[PDB]
Amino acid sequence: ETFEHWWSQLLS
Amino acid sequence: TLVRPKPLLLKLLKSVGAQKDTYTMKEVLFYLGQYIMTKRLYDEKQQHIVYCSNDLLGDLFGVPSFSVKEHRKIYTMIYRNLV
Repeated sequence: ETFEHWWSQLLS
Repeated sequence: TLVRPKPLLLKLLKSVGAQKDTYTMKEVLFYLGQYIMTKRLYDEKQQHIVYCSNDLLGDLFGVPSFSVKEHRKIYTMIYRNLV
């Protein structure tokens, strides 16, 4: 997965 | 849960367009992600790996790299960098 994909999880 | 970043973390957030001194944790995470992404600090192959050794981020985390998957570690960094 992309950086944005992993990071977006922290905003979930 | 409102937070107040210490000078170094605040410098990082402001560097990506944040214009405030008081943040919710989500805002802090949003702007930290923007900073990592814009400075391309993540590994291109395993994009959850973030290299921060020669960057202001390295001084904040006090580590050379970390994984985006380590949520607790990331939260702990923000918390220690709050006033």
